[PDB]
Amino acid sequence: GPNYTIADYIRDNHIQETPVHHGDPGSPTIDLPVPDDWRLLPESSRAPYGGIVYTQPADPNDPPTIVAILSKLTGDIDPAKVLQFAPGELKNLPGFQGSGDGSAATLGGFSAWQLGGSYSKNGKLRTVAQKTVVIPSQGAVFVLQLNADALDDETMTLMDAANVIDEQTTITP
Repeated sequence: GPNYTIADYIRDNHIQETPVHHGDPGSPTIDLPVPDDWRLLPESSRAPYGGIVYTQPADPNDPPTIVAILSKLTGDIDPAKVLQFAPGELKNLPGFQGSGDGSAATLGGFSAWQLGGSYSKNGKLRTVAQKTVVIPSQGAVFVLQLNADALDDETMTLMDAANVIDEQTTITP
């Protein structure tokens, strides 16, 4: 894609990135709320740091989901640059249609960025949203991404939960 992404920033600055899993020593404790009619997702390929899934999907093989990804960055890291380039990933999605590059946000005292829009996948319109939180810690910068994704016709269901996830998720270093 044409837009500069967090992945590009990590590459172009020789920053080491490693995945983080629940219980890793020295990692922050991050708990997502589980709204009514949603259920916890365990850690998996599709949900690296777990997430939540909607239990009454229109398509049981394609339910609304909000997944967490937690990475650990070490090296010469500017946390503000992670947030500056957070919009690139979504803006590079096939057929992405947005309402700007998002806006600044916070979570647990840590700076963040959130944006959303629609995109096309396999001839189906989807709603997507992403909140990125930078979590500077002992000798590293952790990056949390909360990725919401659902079919267009389930936008309201998705974003009602995403608003709760984006606001009530707790971060304890």
